[PDB]
Amino acid sequence: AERLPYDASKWEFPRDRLKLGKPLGRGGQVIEADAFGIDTCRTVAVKMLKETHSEHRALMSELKILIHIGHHLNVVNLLGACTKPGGPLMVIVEFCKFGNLSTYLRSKRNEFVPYKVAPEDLYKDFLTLEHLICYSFQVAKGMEFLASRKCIHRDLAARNILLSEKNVVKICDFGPLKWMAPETIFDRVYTIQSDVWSFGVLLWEIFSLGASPYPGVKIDEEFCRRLKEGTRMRAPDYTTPEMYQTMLDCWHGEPSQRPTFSELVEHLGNLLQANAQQDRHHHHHH
Ligand SMILES: CC1(C)CNc2cc(NC(=O)c3cccnc3NCc3ccncc3)ccc21
Repeated sequence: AERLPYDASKWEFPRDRLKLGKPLGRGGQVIEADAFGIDTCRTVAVKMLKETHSEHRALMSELKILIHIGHHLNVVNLLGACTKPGGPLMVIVEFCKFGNLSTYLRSKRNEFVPYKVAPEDLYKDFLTLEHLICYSFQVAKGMEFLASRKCIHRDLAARNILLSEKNVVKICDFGPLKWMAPETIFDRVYTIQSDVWSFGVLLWEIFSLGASPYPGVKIDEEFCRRLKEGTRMRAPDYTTPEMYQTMLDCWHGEPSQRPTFSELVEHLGNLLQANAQQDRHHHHHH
């Protein structure tokens, strides 16, 4: 990463081939944009610094980390960068027009059935348990990929998951105590296992169809103490019993007792296969 030089021949993109559009977030800022000849004209998301040496290294590190990590279907894809003199540092990635998963699920609350049967058009475009388990499975394969390369996300949450074309989700980072593991809060310790705690919170978000975690709770000292003491969220409204138990496994007090992402990939894959088998029967009988 920060040790591996930046290969300009491969990634460098001309600033004048970029037409900056509207903001997607502001914190540096992330804006939508049209890129000509990046891969003729295509939509992309750009992260650029304001017109600070520290903030500069941060964006440059994100860039180097992205090149290093490489490609995976469930991780937003890097397309290029503007790093040479003449203008601001810019990191360009594929644009996901559908936005973050939380806001998307929140918009489908009146379009959900656990599964479909004929006539299926009654549920055209509805979300189902298959979709929810599939989103979870994809994020897990995405994190397994990152974990295999020793990468730690730090802010894994629904707002950082993006929806793509055919129900494909991608892990991103626009760059939140409610998603933080106890040891992260009390010890400022970040590890792959603290990302597992977060995944657990993401699962809750998914099976509550975009609700904000810990509903009706002030995030004060008591919240933190209870978390440390073993208090957990109750099951969301659209969860199956297995999925809620998986959340609980991710919220184990001892980081070493939580499952790994490889185990979650395998486990979620099975819950998906079971759900599918159940569905074929439901469909065949009704
Ligand atoms: C998790 C990790 C591998 C480490 N850091 C990081 C950063 C990103 N970067 C972005 O997600 C990003 C970069 C530049 C511009 N926008 C970004 N994300 C916001 C976005 C992405 C796609 N569509 C709309 C908004 C992606 C993945 C990772």
